[PDB]
Amino acid sequence: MNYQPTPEDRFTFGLWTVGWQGRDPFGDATRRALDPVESVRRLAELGAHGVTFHDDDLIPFGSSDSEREEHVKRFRQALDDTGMKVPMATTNLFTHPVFKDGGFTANDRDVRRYALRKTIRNIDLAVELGAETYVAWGGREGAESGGAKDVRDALDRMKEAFDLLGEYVTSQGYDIRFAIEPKPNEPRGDILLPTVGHALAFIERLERPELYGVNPEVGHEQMAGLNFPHGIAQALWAGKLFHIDLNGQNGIKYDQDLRFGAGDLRAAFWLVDLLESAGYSGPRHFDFKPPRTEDFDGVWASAAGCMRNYLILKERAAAFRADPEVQEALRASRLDELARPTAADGLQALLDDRSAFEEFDVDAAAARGMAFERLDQLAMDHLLGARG
Amino acid sequence: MNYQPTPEDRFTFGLWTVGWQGRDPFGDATRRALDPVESVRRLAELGAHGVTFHDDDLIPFGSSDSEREEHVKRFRQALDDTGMKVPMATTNLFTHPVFKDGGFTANDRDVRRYALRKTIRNIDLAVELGAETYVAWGGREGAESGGAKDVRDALDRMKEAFDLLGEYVTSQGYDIRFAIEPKPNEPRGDILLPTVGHALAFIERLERPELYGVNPEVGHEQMAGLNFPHGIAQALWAGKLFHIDLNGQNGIKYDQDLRFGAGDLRAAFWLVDLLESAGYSGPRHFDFKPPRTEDFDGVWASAAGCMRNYLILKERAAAFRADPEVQEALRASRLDELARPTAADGLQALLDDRSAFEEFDVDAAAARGMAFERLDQLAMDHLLGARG
Amino acid sequence: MNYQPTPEDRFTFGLWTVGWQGRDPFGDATRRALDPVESVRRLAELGAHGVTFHDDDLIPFGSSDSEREEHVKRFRQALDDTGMKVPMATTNLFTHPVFKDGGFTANDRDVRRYALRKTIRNIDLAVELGAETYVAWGGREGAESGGAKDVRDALDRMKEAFDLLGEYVTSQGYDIRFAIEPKPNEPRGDILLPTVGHALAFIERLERPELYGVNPEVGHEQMAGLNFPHGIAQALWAGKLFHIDLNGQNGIKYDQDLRFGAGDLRAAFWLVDLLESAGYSGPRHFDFKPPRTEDFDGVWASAAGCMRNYLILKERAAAFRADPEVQEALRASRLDELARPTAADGLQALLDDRSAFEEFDVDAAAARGMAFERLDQLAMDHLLGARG
Amino acid sequence: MNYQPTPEDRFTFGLWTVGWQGRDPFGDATRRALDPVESVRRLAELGAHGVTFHDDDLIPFGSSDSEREEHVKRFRQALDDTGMKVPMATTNLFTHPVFKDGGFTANDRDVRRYALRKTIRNIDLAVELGAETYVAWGGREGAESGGAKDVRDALDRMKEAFDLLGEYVTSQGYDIRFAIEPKPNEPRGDILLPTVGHALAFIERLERPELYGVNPEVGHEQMAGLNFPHGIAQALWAGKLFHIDLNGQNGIKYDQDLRFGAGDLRAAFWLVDLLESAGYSGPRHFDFKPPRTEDFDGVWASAAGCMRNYLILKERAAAFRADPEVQEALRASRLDELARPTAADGLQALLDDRSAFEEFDVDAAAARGMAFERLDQLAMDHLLGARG
Ligand SMILES: OC[C@@H](O)[C@@H](O)[C@H](O)[C@@H](O)CO
Ligand SMILES: OC[C@@H](O)[C@@H](O)[C@H](O)[C@@H](O)CO
Ligand SMILES: OC[C@@H](O)[C@@H](O)[C@H](O)[C@@H](O)CO
Ligand SMILES: OC[C@@H](O)[C@@H](O)[C@H](O)[C@@H](O)CO
Ligand code: NI
Ligand code: NI
Ligand code: NI
Ligand code: NI
Ligand code: NI
Ligand code: NI
Ligand code: NI
Ligand code: NI
Ligand code: NI
Ligand code: NI
Ligand code: NI
Ligand code: NI
Repeated sequence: MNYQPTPEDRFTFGLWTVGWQGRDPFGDATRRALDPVESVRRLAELGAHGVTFHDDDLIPFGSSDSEREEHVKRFRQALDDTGMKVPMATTNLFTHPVFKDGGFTANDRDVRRYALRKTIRNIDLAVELGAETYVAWGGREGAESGGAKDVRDALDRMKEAFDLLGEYVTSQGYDIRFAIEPKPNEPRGDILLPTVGHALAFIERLERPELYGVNPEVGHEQMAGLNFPHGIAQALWAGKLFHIDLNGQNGIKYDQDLRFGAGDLRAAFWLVDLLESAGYSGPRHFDFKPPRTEDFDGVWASAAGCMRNYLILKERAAAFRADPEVQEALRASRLDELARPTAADGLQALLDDRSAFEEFDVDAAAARGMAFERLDQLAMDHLLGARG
Repeated sequence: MNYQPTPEDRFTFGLWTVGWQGRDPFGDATRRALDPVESVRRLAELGAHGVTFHDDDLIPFGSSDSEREEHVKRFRQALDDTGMKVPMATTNLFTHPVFKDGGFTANDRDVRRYALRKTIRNIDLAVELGAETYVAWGGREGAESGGAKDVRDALDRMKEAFDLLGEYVTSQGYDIRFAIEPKPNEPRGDILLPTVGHALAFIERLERPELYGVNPEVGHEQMAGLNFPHGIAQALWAGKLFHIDLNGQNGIKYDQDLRFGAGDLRAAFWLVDLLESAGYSGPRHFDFKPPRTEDFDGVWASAAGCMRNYLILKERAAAFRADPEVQEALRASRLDELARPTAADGLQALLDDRSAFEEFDVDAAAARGMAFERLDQLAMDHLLGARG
Repeated sequence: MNYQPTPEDRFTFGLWTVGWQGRDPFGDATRRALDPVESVRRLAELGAHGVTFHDDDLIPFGSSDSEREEHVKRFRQALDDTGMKVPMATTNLFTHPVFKDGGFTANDRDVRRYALRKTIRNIDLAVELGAETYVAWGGREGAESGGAKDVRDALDRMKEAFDLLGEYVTSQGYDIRFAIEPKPNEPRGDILLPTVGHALAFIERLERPELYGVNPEVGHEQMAGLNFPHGIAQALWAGKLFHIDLNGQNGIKYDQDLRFGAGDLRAAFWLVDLLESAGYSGPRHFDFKPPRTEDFDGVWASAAGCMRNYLILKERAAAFRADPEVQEALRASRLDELARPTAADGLQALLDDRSAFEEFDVDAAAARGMAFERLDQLAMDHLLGARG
Repeated sequence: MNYQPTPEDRFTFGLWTVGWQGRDPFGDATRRALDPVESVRRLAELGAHGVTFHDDDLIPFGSSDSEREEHVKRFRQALDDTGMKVPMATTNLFTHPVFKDGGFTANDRDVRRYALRKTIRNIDLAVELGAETYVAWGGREGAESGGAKDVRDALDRMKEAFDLLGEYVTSQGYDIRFAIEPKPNEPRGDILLPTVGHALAFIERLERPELYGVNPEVGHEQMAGLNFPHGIAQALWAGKLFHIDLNGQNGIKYDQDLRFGAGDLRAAFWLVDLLESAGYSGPRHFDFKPPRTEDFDGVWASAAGCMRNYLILKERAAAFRADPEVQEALRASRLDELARPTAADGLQALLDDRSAFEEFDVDAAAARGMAFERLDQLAMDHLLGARG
């Protein structure tokens, strides 16, 4: 009846999303560049809550300290005129040829130091604009060949970089946290910290782990054929879901960055169900690319579609959970038992419990059906709005 | 000239590998069952160091405490007669219908308790036989549909199970460590802790993390299209590579379990180079399946091939690293710089270093070629034994 | 409001689908065997139109000519009592160990001859029961290693087999056509004629091409990451879609055989839209497996779900095409122009047409947006029943 | 001992390969543009036989008929000075924004006509330069969404385009054949005629099928997880392998275009074995991209590596086939029987042959091992130069 977004929904977009000119590895741009100020105004009209940026999206690379000031001021004025917020910022450590072998893990030491300085500079700006999260996507960290990169040394350099950024943030007294964005490949043959799991594990080896979280992207985990909602559940379980990138992907292939809802629709439904059920309160950020076949009217239609699909799925997931028939099916499938401790009675009690082994009727238990197909069809009926 | 394995190479095989009867989802067995005693004798003849087992491989499910004693005694006699060792053992929590929805994370609480008791029983046996590592492969932990499993609750149950096993081991004063074996899918649609990264991250949330490591399998990470050597490098970096399963896999599809060397040959080369360079001293365990097209002579030929390929790759990786031309190429590609700290001088020094940003010549640095293709061709020449 | 199937919908199921006992490569069966007579009765109750079978599903392998007669008679009586039809039949050339290296392309000549005799025998039975289509799924035709199979010779043997079957059918004056079912892998490492394209190309080299078509399966093309609806469109374009296997698959991994609607939901929508738009009049056959987690109530629920999902998607696809707003969007995206000939005026006229090259305004044409995102969102809104 | 290529080896390179500037979807170019004349000279020095080009690689888009003449003349002079040949040419129907929705299958009719005129113009030039094959890679033919393209209409337009090109070639009396290059995806979400199979099937529906063949690329079939050598075997079987694109790819992900030999090494070995065994006499064309990490010395090293790897594999494949031990193993695995007709005796004789069914000992046949693992290890030993 009404799927109109309002800033309360916390939907955000990166400047580079709706601003993508359409240049791909086999073709030239199909759209002219958008001035960040226009993007803010257009996104505000659509019901967006805010925007995000890479340093290089806002301030052209090589800009003087004076041109830099002018670009920030214009942007700040657009934010003030629209009420749009800037909850997240990041660094571009992948476009310029100097980062061809990476930023934080480039083999060249001078490049690694430059990467850190470029990042620190943008952290100051991020804080100025009010960002609460600083994302790091090591797109160029990795290799196409085995001897080019000693991964153990690379991880030492990656840890060193993140520890220094942590030391900087704490010495300046900033209220900002970091979020690592994993991706398995593209543009490098293999990228370091390829999935949410690898990123979470790496974080536990940092000096101040409390300052780091993860920024998973639906399409990235799907490029490894992984179950996105499951990955998000593990991140939440560890208390590390600081931010999230929403989009669509059609299986294992190049990173498509389709609008949210496109790609794996059922996974989108399960993702929304999880985010809403867990009470995730961070931004619902869309990192997508309106296909190069579109003109500007098509880009705004695509962006609007991102928000619309999230809202439709939110309604359907809510109806699913509130349905008494579904609550009954969840009990029939023993989801209630899954939430109860296996042995709150303790180890010794379990060892002495003859009902757990000596007298356990394995055949009777094995004959119990899980009733998962009925439950899944109810989920399907809810998603399609076909409940009879 | 000589690629003959000896027990010093630490090559091991699971009883279920060479003993696989050939039953697959579309066909009946093509080979008769092997008596574990024959397998030990045959493997000892081939130069193997030891064997591994699931409880159910050694003692048929449902066996009485007396039949259990006889099976262990026969096995023990074969080990004594051959000098074969048993460095690792594991539990079968996947074959019996009772584990259709998992063991440690089954929705049914009584099944979870049974899973733990079955495991504890085999841990005692493992220690008796001298195993240093106890592997856990949660093959049935997961789902085919989204509502069937609440992943956060499932992870709570998985943690609970592993913590209890840790409490047991420490209360008995055993000298045994655990290793979690990840797998992304099959037999479940999606399996919990799908990759080495997810497993490493989970371990950091256990009560006694020092007791747990990972047991990665080449084919499993490859089923997610991940770079196995990179994953192993991260495990070593974290000091968690307790054991390893070697085999072959041809890309993203069902788990093939080809003999080691088959599948991705170059990845096999890089894996061996890494294991030997890092000084991994654990067993080189083969978890493979001789294809159902083979008779018994073909199974022993396949097992022998596993060891032969490891030894050939070991020689080639050693020649590669010792080659002065390669050492020169490694420096040309700046691998030496990758190993040097980015900023041992500290944060403040980096911030004040004008050569790192203000006066950094980005164009000059960007113009430096990495020389990675030459290095990779030298690696190729070494692998193929074609160095001119 | 009403998604109840009736025999008019032409929904069919293989005996081996609802009859799958749940045995997978890592576990024993979780359900007892179903008597084909019970399956027919249960499927008739659900609204099914008919069933299909492999010879070995109906007559246990090794059965005497007398036991064979009894099995057929019982089955025939169930068909008569329910009004169920048998539109398709096939041969099991994959379960028995003798077919470990294939049937029609086994390296052993005696096995190939046996494969043909086994097939011919079942063709006679198929005709007797009224089947119009005879499917061939060469599940064991292929290899795990490169030297094991010379593919050119294998294709010669595959052609030889199919030509002989064609000669048999025509000499007996039967009214039956063949349909080749492609699959890229599993149970073999690589299967011959891996996709719909390969199968269509092979057919054009047979002696009587008019007798052969294809029987694509949604999950099989998806195991190669291919777009199923596109593949079906090519089959229809060539006039070769004789039959179709419907199910669900979650990307590139083992063949899941989920119920139809599960897996890639959007692809299911586009498939139904295409089948209904093209006027496909053959059976809507479900080749799926109710997950081993289910008891018998779960299998019937899963089968019912197959039909329900098809009917829901059919309604949504129909609403999409009938929507004036959609018809308007289709014109805005120039689908009408795609259907008009590029050069009905002829080659010479095109060469002399200056508006086609010399005076063609490429920049103006390039600036036209395709309006594909708006069209796709309308499709999404229709699928979810969210049209405002 | 000597892997130096000479023009007799027929190795060719596209101008766009060694000339790739390194621009990818996330970064700017890392190398300056190469003048085609320099590329010809450098490639001739390396032992190459010839080069190939897209119209737009040789003549900048938008060039006047006079600038066009100058570019061709300079190129012609470089060919004369080096003795380099031009065996293949193709059209660029993917870079310019006008082709954003395709060339031959664009929804806009005026674009389709323009695509044909652009192609015809380059065919004339190709003939002038002596090309025997004209390749067509429909990189933009396809879609990202289901409603954007009616595939049946698209195939009608694709057929119409190719038929017109055939009519043109025959009316001009040219001695040139066409080769369709399939690719499953990238840059479009899904590309029409996604694999070698689909392309072969489509060709059989053209007016003059004898004029069309296929130009498969190793990395493209691998992006669908298909077995390249198997696909090539089917193309040869149909007498349609007119040309071939050689490169390397690491599984299912974006198109990497690694140098030949890199990626799947074993598949490269089996490919060379097949091409040399079948007597393929066309060019060995490399369609690869030297990684953006390299400077110009790295690009020439990468190109040289393509040829070197082919020559090493050629030697190893030859040694494998000539090895008496291997010839013996091939007979043990019954490859000789695979080449013998299944029933040269005819249908009736087969039906009356009791040894084929009634008296066939299935158990005895089933017990015969295929000896495939031994054969494969011999292949492995040969590839690695480790034959004892
Ligand atoms: O694949 C590109 C990646 O998703 C990128 O867009 C990051 O999200 C961004 O650079 C960090 O915010
Ligand atoms: O895919 C099967 C898995 O690899 C299994 O064989 C484990 O390795 C074993 O159960 C634990 O040791
Ligand atoms: O992957 C199994 C395949 O789908 C099989 O079930 C065929 O459809 C059947 O044997 C022919 O009808
Ligand atoms: O993926 C790009 C494709 O391989 C292209 O390079 C073609 O080969 C060429 O355009 C035709 O010759
Ligand atoms: Ni992304
Ligand atoms: Ni992405
Ligand atoms: Ni992102
Ligand atoms: Ni395994
Ligand atoms: Ni495995
Ligand atoms: Ni394993
Ligand atoms: Ni199937
Ligand atoms: Ni299937
Ligand atoms: Ni099927
Ligand atoms: Ni290509
Ligand atoms: Ni390519
Ligand atoms: Ni190509």
